[PDB]
Amino acid sequence: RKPVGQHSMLEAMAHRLRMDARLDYESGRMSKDDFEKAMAHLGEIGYIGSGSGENLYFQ
Amino acid sequence: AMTLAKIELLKQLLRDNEAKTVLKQTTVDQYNIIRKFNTSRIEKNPSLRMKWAMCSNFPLALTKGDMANRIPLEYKGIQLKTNAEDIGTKGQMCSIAAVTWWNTYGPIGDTEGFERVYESFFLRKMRLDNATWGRITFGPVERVRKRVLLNPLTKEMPPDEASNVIMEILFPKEAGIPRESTWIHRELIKEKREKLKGTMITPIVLAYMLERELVARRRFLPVAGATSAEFIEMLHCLQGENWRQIYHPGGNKLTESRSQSMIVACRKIIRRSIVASNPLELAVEIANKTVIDTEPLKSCLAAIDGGDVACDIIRAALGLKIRQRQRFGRLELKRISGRGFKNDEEILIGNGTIQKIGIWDGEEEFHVRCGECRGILKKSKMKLEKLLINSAKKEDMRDLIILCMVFSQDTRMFQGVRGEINFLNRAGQLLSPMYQLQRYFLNRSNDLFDQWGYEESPKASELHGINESMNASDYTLKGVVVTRNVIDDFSSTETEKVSITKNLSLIKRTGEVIMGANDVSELESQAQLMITYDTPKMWEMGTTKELVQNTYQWVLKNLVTLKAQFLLGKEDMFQWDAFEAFESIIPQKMAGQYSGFARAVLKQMRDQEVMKTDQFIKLLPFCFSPPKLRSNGEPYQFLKLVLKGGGENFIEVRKGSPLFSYNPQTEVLTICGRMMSLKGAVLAGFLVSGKYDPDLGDFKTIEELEKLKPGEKANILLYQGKPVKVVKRKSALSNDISQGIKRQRMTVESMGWALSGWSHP
Amino acid sequence: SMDTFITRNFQTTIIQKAKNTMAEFSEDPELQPAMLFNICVHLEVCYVISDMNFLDEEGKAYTARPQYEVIEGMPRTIAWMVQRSLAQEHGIETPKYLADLFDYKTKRFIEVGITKGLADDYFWKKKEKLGNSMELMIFSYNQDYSLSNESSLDEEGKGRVLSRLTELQAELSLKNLW
Repeated sequence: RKPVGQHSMLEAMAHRLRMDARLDYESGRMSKDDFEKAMAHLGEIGYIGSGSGENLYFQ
Repeated sequence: AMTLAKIELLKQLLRDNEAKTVLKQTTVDQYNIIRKFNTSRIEKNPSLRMKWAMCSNFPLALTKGDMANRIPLEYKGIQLKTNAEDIGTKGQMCSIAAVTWWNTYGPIGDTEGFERVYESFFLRKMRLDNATWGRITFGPVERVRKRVLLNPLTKEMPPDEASNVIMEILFPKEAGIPRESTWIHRELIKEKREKLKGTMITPIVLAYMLERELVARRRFLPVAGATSAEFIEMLHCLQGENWRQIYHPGGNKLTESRSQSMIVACRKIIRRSIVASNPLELAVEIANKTVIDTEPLKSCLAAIDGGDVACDIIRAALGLKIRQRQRFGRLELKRISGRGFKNDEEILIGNGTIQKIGIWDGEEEFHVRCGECRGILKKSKMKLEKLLINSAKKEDMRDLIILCMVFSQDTRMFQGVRGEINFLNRAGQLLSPMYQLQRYFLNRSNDLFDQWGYEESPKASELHGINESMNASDYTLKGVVVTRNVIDDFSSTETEKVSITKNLSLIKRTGEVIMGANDVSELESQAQLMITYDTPKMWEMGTTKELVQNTYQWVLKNLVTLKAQFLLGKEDMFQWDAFEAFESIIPQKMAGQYSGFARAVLKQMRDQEVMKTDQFIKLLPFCFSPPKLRSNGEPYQFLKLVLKGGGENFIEVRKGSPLFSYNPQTEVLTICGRMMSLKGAVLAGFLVSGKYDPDLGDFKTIEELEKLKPGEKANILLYQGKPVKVVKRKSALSNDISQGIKRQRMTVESMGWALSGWSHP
Repeated sequence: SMDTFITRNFQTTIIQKAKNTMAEFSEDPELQPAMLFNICVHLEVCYVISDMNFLDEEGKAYTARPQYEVIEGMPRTIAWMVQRSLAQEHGIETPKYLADLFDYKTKRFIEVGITKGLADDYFWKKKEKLGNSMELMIFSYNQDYSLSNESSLDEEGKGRVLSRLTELQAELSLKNLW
């Protein structure tokens, strides 16, 4: 199915991978630790996906 | 679970700044562009390139992975694959031997379900093995270049519909919209689901293999005789230009199955609906609630692009395209040029009567067909300027010439009428002027050809003329010509939307009509798939015994209703729709007498006596017709009630008979050899949280839903195309909403209080 | 005539405020029933989300200081006074457009969305005009829904909305107006 959407590829993959984890926590595939991992990891991906230049690495 | 592993990989792509700007800038729309993106040059002559590369060392490209590494570097002095890593993928390549080695010494894979995945191919082998091969016959065959189905399907659908089926099979979360005429293949979906479960083959392939057995592959081919897919697949072997070959397949009966039944089903819906007033309103109410096997008729007529005429009439009544074509009785016409104005005029005809006809004005041309013969027409205002036909069956060559001369409205046709022409249809209604002329000239053909006259034949190599007797001649009929060259099939690819009249005639958007109710074929046959008419009126078109069945079956279902009206004692209970059909098997000479008898017996059971359940059912169907009593005023009396057919078809009043018998001790009611015993709020739990989810299992019924705990999910099939997730209750809306407003009105009053500068608490 | 269908299924207070909304846009109510209906639904759903969801005196959700605060269905002159007062009280930036609901627990502003088809697709057409200012809540008539993970709408309320939406979708398709 050729997918349709004016929004960004990343922007979608973020929103999708969120919900996959949401469902996988409720149904009982991922635990709280693996879920908050994802929500944290994705949190970053959001900040990465709304910048304008560098990836802003840290120390 | 995979979920988390995706996120990690996404983050690892966002480290690379080039891939970051791809996913940031490029759109979901543009995904379809960037996937096809490559560098390279598409090199001409791939067959040359293949032979060249296959001779080289390492022509193949290999995907990296754990399975790639189980292939060794060498094997007995042979280089299988190469190390030389490309910097981009960190990836590899291999040689022709690498594949051969894998098939020899490689690991075992889970090839379970493979048969069920590629089932559509395996059914072709099933057809070849079990098929018996008949005799061969050398003879010249005229091959009609027809539009035909190439490959047989599990269930025919359009691409638009089949996709949303395929989605709910393989990708149930991403499918999205719950469509009306899509899910109802829940039998097929739930069947495919469980079959394609254990396998771990790439989805993209599964989808393609579903599409091969749900989508029509229709191309043009030179065909003769049988026009069914399971034949067509073998056509290369079945026939050639100068020979033939008989063949009988695996023999499970497909394609024709629905095509044949759909024809009959529609035709029979017509014959019943024509008679009674407002045929449209009945044709709709019937066809809505008709069924073929399991599918409602709507989805069959829409999905399959075949049909005859009745199909297209029923299609138009419900509301779908039919096909851009024009029909006149047996004649078919496709417009190739010109456009005309049907304009009313008073017309004198040969016998000497004035008929009010519409006259087609203007230059026109038509591709025309009738039966086995096909040809081309050119006409003008009340004049057949030219006609052409092909050497075929003489019965149909004749009919084609006649029917063209009718619709051409040639003055020579009108002058050739002799005698009166008051023709009627089945319902007893006057046929319109031209539909009348049709049947006259088909019957009395010779009166026309004398009035027409003759002219010279055209001297062109592959042409010759014809005469009254439909034989070769140097004389020819004025305009008509015959040709040796074989002509194209019917051919009507494009489709169009159409409106319908009260009398089941189809109107094109312009104003003219194309498909009339009178244009159907009378020829009947039996349905291959098992039809079921849930409506009462169509019981008529069963048999004698099976009508006695469906009537008494309807009485047993609605006993509570009929038995309640009995106590009241009015004459509206006798006039139900079910009993109107039961009067079709009672001879007309006797019907009203039986009713006068039956009404008098059921009156007697109300006044002087108590209820007797078995006799009340036995006698109620006979009470439809008006009561014909004796001369003195009292009713006729009987012992047995005879029905159509005779012999065994009769109901005994006193006790037992073949069609009807009641045993009072055990209380068993036999109806035509079928035993039937006579012994004797939750929709508030309707909170819709989500959609069809396989985790919750099969569609649960009412009994199990009460036993579920408060605050728990479940699957329910609600009504008319709704497969949805549901949760159990755990107030009732109206009072909730008003309370939400009172909390808003609270907030508002304080903010106004604030605008002056005060507070509430 | 959909004007009757609205007067039967929606309550008196829903309709009055739905007209008051269209009065501030400077448009005619009776000559455009198509828009007024969605405004009643949109307005109804915005209440429904609040209605049952309470918060207890410490700070937890249960069924019976509510959890949400309703903005949609008030006058502009007050709505902005409300929104601006909420943002500066709880200490966040004031949204540039006017929101529908405000979360007391999350301390966030919410924009409710009603669609016919895909909830996912309508979600994105809000994103393009709101960036990530408000929490979106997309509900569809044909049983689809898109919500945030951090949002605090329980399975109970999601039902109330989606059931009511389909209940109206069935009553529209029954009397031919869908």
